[PDB]
Amino acid sequence: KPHRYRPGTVALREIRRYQKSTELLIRKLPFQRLVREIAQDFKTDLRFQSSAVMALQEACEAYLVGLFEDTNLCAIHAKRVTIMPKDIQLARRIRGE
Amino acid sequence: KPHRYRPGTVALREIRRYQKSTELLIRKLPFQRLVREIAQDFKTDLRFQSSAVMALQEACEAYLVGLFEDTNLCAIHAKRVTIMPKDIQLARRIRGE
Amino acid sequence: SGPPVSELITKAVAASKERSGVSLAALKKALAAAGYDVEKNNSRIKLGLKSLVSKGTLVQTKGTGASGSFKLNKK
Amino acid sequence: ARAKAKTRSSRAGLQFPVGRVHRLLRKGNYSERVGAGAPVYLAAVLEYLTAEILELAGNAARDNKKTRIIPRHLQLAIRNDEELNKLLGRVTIAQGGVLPNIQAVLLPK
Amino acid sequence: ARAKAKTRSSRAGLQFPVGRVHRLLRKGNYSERVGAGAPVYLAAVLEYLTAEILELAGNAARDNKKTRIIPRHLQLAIRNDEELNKLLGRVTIAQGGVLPNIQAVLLPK
Amino acid sequence: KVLRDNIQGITKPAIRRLARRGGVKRISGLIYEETRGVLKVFLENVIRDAVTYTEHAKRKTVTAMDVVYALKRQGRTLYGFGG
Amino acid sequence: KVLRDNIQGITKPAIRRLARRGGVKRISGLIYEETRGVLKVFLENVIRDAVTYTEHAKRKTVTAMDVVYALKRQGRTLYGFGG
Amino acid sequence: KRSRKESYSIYVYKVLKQVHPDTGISSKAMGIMNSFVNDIFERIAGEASRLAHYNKRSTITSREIQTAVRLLLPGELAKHAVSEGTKAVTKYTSA
Amino acid sequence: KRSRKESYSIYVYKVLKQVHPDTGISSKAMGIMNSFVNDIFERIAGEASRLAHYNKRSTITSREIQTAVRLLLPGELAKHAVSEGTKAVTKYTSA
Amino acid sequence: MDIKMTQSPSSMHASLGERVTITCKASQDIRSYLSWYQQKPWKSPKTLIYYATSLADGVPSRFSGSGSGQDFSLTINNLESDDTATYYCLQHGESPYTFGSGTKLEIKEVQLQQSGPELVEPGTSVKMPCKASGYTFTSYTIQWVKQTPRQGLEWIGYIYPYNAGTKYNEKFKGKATLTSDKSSSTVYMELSSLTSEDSAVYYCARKSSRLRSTLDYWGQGTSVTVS
Amino acid sequence: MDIKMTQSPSSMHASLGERVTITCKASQDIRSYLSWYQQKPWKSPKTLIYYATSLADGVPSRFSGSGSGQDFSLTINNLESDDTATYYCLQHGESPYTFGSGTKLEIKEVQLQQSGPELVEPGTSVKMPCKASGYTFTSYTIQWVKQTPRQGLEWIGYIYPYNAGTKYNEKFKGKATLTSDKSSSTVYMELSSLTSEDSAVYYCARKSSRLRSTLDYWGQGTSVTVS
DNA sequence: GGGGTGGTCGCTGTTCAATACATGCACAGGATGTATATATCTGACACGTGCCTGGAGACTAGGGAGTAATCCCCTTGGCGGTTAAAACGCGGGGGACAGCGCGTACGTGCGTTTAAGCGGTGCTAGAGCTGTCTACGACCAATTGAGCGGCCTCGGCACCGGGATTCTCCAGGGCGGCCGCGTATAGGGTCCAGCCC
DNA sequence: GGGCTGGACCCTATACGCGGCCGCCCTGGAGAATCCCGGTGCCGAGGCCGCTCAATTGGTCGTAGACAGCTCTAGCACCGCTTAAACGCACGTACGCGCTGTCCCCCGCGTTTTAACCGCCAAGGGGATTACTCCCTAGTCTCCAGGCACGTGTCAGATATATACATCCTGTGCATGTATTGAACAGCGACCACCCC
Repeated sequence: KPHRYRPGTVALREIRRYQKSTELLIRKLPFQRLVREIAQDFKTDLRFQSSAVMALQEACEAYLVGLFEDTNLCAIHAKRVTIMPKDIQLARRIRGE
Repeated sequence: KPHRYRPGTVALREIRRYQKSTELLIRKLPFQRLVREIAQDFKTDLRFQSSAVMALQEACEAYLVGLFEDTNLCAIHAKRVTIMPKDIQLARRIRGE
Repeated sequence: SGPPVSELITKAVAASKERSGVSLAALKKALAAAGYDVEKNNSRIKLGLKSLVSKGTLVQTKGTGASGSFKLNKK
Repeated sequence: ARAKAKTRSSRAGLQFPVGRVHRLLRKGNYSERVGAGAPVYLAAVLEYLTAEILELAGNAARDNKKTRIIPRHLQLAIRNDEELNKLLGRVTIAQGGVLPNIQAVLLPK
Repeated sequence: ARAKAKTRSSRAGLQFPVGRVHRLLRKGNYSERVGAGAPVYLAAVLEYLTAEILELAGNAARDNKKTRIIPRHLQLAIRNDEELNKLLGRVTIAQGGVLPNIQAVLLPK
Repeated sequence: KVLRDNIQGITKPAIRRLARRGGVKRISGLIYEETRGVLKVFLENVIRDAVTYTEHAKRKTVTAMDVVYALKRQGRTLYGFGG
Repeated sequence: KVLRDNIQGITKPAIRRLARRGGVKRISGLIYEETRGVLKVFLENVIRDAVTYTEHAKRKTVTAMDVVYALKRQGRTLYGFGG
Repeated sequence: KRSRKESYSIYVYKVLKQVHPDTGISSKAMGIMNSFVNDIFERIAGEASRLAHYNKRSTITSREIQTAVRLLLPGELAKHAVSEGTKAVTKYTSA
Repeated sequence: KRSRKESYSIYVYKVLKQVHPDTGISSKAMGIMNSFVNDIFERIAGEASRLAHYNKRSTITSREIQTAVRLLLPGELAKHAVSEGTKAVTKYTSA
Repeated sequence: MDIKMTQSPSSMHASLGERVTITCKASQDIRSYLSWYQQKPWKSPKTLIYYATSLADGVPSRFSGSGSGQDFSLTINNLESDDTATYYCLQHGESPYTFGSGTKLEIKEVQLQQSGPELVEPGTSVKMPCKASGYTFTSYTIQWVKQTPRQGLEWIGYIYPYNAGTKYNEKFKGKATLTSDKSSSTVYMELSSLTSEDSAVYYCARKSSRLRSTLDYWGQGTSVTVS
Repeated sequence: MDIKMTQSPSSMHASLGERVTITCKASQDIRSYLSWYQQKPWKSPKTLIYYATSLADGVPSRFSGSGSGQDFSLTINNLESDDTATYYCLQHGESPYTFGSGTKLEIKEVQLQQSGPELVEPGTSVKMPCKASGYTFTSYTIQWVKQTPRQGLEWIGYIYPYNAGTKYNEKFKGKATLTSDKSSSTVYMELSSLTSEDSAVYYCARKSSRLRSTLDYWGQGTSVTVS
């Protein structure tokens, strides 16, 4: 019979993995396309420095990581372990966003 | 038997009353005494303007009211109606305090 | 050693016979007071209650499975 | 000998003081030089925001059947509005109170 | 016959540039005048803070058996100290990552 | 002259009124001491900043402007006190 | 030339990795759409200010300094891209 | 003998009599409105100063004020404040 | 060549060589340290400017810098920064 | 007590290139809170002028607004074949908003997705959805306007989704009810006790909470017919 | 490889008013992280100098320190009655902190609450609490020091209440275990497998996370005695 | 000698004990993933060099701030009645919370598809740097009217007492479902009549 | 002639329906609270008045930046290829959540304590204002050395592969509590023998 880890073991090992490392988790080129779409919704024919897109990606990933930390705390406060949109909304509303 | 409202009716009436009113809720003289007590630890021989103590009192009451609003949100998130110290701690930590 | 848990369960349910039968928590309290290690035998008690339900010796008032309250059979 | 003085607020059509705003900009350590149109623009923006808030506060006062705007009316006007509340999100108004708001789960039934 | 030119950093015993700090204060539009001791005090404070962070980051790098400080080591140094974390609470360190931290309720029994 | 134990001057009914204005319906008995601690921390921070401003001004009287500056620098701008 | 649906490029595994770095063990299925919305709002807010700085500078290229100023204004100071 | 203290009270009162002729204002509300005007002045001036520093410009102009308004005021507030400022500057230039 | 772009890199490296003689630093870490120095400089200078404005003083002095440091830096960090600044100022005054 | 709008020229005939002036009078002082709209036949009205002088976004400088107080005017300088439409003034300085009677001229991305036409019988009720996209939903009010072929445009009421605050014309209290859903960015209007008189086209319109802002973007209009 | 700290004068007799110096030689370069402590008999040590030159808060200007690198000195100018005590240098430039042998000189608010004496038989375990008050608990590490008349003072380890971080002297790994309680602002030290060698007075000491900061305030000490 | 009763033996039924089965807990072994170790090789850090521009040195000029005097405001302090609020206690309702049970949503794994990343090349849009010249802003002196402090006065509103309406809680009357007993029914036992052995 | 069986009848057993009782909902009544309205006084808004100082008019000097021209960097496009990541599907477990029951913790409402509030007076500390005056700092010209850009080389480490340990999951073996079946003992029935009339 093939080996199979019980649910949550691979999740915890992924948590330990990604909390140890520092690289960006979102794909560079799709994030760049998203940035360019949003920008052309404000001013057409904009150009972007590579370092400008890199700074945007760093800021976005840091913001999302902190928001997921707050969401996890809210979920644990509800005595759950699964994060839910209601937890995200609570975290954002308490943050004043 | 004498009249007796059921639990929560007078609580709701008080909520409506104090959300309608605007006066300060903490007693003036003991709040002033507490302010002077705390200040004594930083610098001796201090005097306080009446308006300075009043500004401190408005700021403290506003801060407490906002913290209680966030605490109520956390309590409702946990499907409770009673606010708890863990609710206050969650609200404060998510605020980044 | 003592008797099987079924005997103690029947004794506990017959101990007071409230208008609605004894609840799972109350019968566990009764077993503990009479003297039983409820802590390591919760599965034994639950399976015993399920057995007594299946034999028809006990009837279940509100809940399902081990939940709810249990009172003695019609006779 | 000299032309009769005509104020810069009057030339701009503004109530707020263009000259005072210009002097505050010069003495505020904001830049080495201040353009002529900068205090005019800033006074116009300040007058617009003041007029907007006073208009909403006067409406709130009228709804309360009160003739004089009070801090409660200012708080109501600011907090009942998306954009003004966003602008003044971190501001506390003395004697302003709070908006009436009870969570639905706390209500009976 | 001018005497050999010293530097204000050397006079103060500092490594950070007192002259550059004074120039930045003068051109930063912070005040009309700048005192002689102000750039010295500010350079001393900046040097102290830099030394503290670099010390902690170098200790972290040594603990990771690295001879070169990296943004991960700066992040670890900053976040593992309560006062530095309070000072830089709203600051994002690029390529810094996060502290390893798992909530106790999530760990297996 | 010496004031020693004045945090208890923030009475339980006062905390209940603050919660009621905050929209709180039901209040655990442990809320009051936690609230007093939080209030004490907030007051300590604000008063420490205000006293720093007062000392810089070489004054012995803490002023409403000192309090307003402390509140602003802590990100809690207060209108209505000479700001 | 145009771009219409690129938020879907923030894939479910990418959001999962972000949550794992955030310490999240178990993720509901609606987190992905919710996070895409939140990220889009954040990006819109930052990019609007960056483009405003670019337009003031009369530049047609958005620069890393423009992004840094936008973030610093929004209270999210970013170290490592200045200069 | 007292020392003259400047306040925006008379200008706030003029604007109030424009928007609601029959409405008055209390001293506390006037103090709050003065605090508001000072706060917004400080925000716009500081943002314009930073813009000028970023662009190596030594002069704060109405263009810097316009950009600062766009940065600070959200959406329709920014749009209408820009319209009012542009109208005022255009009138002043010809008057 | 290009226009000179001044940075704190050499001073940060000298401080590093004082505190940990044998370790080096990467370019990204040096950039982060430059950002840190600029941010703290801006904070302290802005707070000192505010203090001088509040006190109707035209000169920013070491007293203003000290008060700004006490306001901004927490606790023991502030105390040690004040000690360093005072020692430097006294040494500079004593030539 | 509702302010009456009086458009003196009911119908105007003009050739190309020449100039047309339309004027409006107010019963009470509306204090410059007047707007002008252009409505093509069977099309939603588009805004032209707001704050009685400002051109709406994307509107050419051919249209000019003038006046304040009680007397206002609209001017078109270089007529085109497209200018054949009906023009309405709208005042929003007092709680009951009022549209003008209308003036017919004859010459020789914010999205408000409104539902399709509905057939209904008296006594029953209809619930009219408004799906809004392309902007921050909570920052703008949704205004509802009823257009009969006999009474012209009438303002029903608005909902402000940020706090769900609502205001209704006294003519439509009880008859109309407004609700909002933030998660779907949708506003619903429910008509109760339908009557053949209620046979009209209902338009949803976005309007900012700013007092000088006007009803700027309009839905395509849902006609409701009662037998 | 531990940095041994060598105090040259092991005892000194001096008259009143005259100057006294105490010399300290470090085994390895500690880079100016040296402190000086005064301990009157049966009382906890009080800090005098930190960062090898800086007076501790409340210390009179009579005391002074100098030196850097490896060689340090302490100086007392106006000898007064209370100056008779034992003086210990403490280096904290490297992870195992080391105290000096101690110079016995004989001549002609932050509160740390610590438990009372303990009598315990060998092999059993003991838990000494540390209730801290008067300051923000999480900002400062709590350091534990063992004092024996035969071996002097030894640094055991520290707890950082901010993140529960720990560091221990290798001599005390397993023997000592440190825990904290943010709610009660209390730190506990656990000793396992007690031995007659463990009969000593244990001091809890407060130290900021700043590297130049030294052990500033000390607990009264728990006198653990093993039968 | 016959009949009845009691005793003994055999068979059946019941109870007890033994055995086998279902349930759960603990330990061991295998799989695997992270970790630990060199080897390698690419490039990023670090050091040398030269040039130039910005910081240091010396002087002028004046004004910002420190320091002293004086006034009077506004902060502190003690005092004594008046309630309003705080405090204490008690009965009880409802809400927190613990235990359980079920369904399905999410985690893990695997095969297929997709597109990201790299690297390499070509092109041009625009960043950015320099030089001119000038429109506009800083700075100073004379003028005056707008704004600030003072005084007053009077009308909006806070307070209050008396009805009004609405809301909130409990009690009384109409209604539904379940259980015990009563009524009707069916099955089994019984007694007489007929048939077979 | 007798016993067995079938038919008719009576006695007992069983199944379903109805009235009484427990639980539930709807409507009315009482009282408390929140409002609302008219009267009343009182103090803060807001209006007038005079002075003064800062805003305006006017003029001079210069320089910040608008603009135009040129360079050359890097951002954008494109294309092929490799392969890792995303996706879609299967399947199973554990987690969310809904339900039930218990207990005790706040809530509401009295009575008692207290200390806050407010009006009052009295004292003096220090804030604020003004004046003098001198120490420090801005502005400026000259000179050289510290720092920045260019260039170059080489060692720390990123990447790769091979092995090691720690952890994770599950299979199996043992323990134990329970259920079933078989055997043993005892009780009852039947048959034979003995005693009594």
